Amino acid sequence: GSHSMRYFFTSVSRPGRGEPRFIAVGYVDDTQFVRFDSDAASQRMEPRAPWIEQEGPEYWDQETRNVKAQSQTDRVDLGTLRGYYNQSEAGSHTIQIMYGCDVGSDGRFLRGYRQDAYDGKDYIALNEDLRSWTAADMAAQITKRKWEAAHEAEQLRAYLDGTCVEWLRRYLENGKETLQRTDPPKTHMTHHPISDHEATLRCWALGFYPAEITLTWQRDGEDQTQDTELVETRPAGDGTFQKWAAVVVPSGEEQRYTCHVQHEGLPKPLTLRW
Amino acid sequence: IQRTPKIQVYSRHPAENGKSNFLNCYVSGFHPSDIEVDLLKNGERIEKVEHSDLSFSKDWSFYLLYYTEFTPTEKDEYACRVNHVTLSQPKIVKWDRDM
Amino acid sequence: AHHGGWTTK
Repeated sequence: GSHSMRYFFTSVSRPGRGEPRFIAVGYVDDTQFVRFDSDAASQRMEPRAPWIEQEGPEYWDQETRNVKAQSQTDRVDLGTLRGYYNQSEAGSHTIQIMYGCDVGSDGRFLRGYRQDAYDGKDYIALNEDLRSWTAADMAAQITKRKWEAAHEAEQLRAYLDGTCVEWLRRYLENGKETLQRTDPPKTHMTHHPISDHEATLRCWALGFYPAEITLTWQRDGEDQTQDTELVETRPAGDGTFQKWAAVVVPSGEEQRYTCHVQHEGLPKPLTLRW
Repeated sequence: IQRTPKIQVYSRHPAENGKSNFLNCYVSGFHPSDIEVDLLKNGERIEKVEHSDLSFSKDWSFYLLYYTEFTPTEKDEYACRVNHVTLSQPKIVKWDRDM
Repeated sequence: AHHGGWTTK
């Protein structure tokens, strides 16, 4: 199947309490493999997956210096964007960055991306063609003109459709024993009366990987939609994920409801009935 | 600008009294990132509690996993206490093994 | 490996 490598950056200013908090995390698919925390003691990029530990001393020196330089860049941008949006020095603000690349099962490049945010809202993003930018407002347009004149897109593209793909292929090979796995969800249903006349039917999906999954309820073929409680997909803590969906049904009519499970690790979508 | 965290309290494996397990508290969908999360046993804070590194979803909202190893007994009560700028008082979500 | 290129905003 397809795979992705993604890096996530968060810088949160804290005026009067020192330098901004900086946290960087790298992922291959849904598996974290590196991290950096400005408040941690090591002040180094640290391994978080077994297959990345074999990288040599130069790798960890290079990743530590480059991730520190990204934090210093966010430090300047936090004050610059503070002036763009006419905000005071007293408040805490956040810059978030995500970029990465996707490859196919044969390793071919599929797409690259980079998106930046300010205070949890879109700021600037690279377009699909990896040649132009889309600013979210007139303030971010100032950054766009600055990045256009500096030809930042051409530099970033050479990473996103080149260097990013090169490292993702190597990581997928080095961690083939754990990154090429697909665990199908274990499915079951539970029944919880809420009164003498109604009961909750909860449809469970446990121990699946990757996190992408679909749970839907259905009543006599007619889809249920807004009468369903759907919780966010959650990590089990061991590398797998969990999710459930519930619906309140009248007592005695449980046979009219069906749960439908969709996951790439399943040959055919499952249909459960109490 | 600010979004309140969604809190889920659950165990890694199906609960069974007497057997060691892992107690999870998953907070997601919140902004800003500053948050205080504690795991409670009979109302008292648990000391040895780890958490994942801060990351965010496509809508830029943050998510965190707090976890510790525990042995669930039918007498002990477990919960997750979350404080956030969007909350007027810390939210306590009890652990229900049916959820 | 992540990208080692930056331009301030």
